[PDB]
Amino acid sequence: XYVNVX
Amino acid sequence: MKPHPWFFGKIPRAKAEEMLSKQRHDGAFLIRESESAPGDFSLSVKFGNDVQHFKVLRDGAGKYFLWVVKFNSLNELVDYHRSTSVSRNQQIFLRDIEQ
Repeated sequence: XYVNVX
Repeated sequence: MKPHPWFFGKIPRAKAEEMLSKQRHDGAFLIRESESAPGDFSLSVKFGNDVQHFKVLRDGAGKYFLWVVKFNSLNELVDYHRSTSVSRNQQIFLRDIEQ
C-alpha cells in the first residue's frame, strides 16, 4: 503493498 | 439523494486493477473493502498505466486519513482528495469512474 503504509 | 458511485464493496485487489487499468483518465478510483484486512477500506487509483492501492487508515480518535490530515468520514476524505494529491511523490487527484 500500500503506497501509504507505513 | 444519490448513492456514491465510488463504493464497490468486497471486490478483489486484482479485480480492481483489471477494472482501473481500462480507465482513460489519471485519478480514476474506487473504494473497496479489503480482503487481506477485514474491516479495512482500500482506495485503488489509476495513474499512468499503473494502479496503486492506498489503505484508508483510522487514528486513535477514530478519524480517517491517508497521511496526516484527518477526516470524520470516508466521504470527506474522498472529496478532499479531488483537489489534493493522494500521493506524496506523484500528483494523483481522485476523479469518478466512467460507468
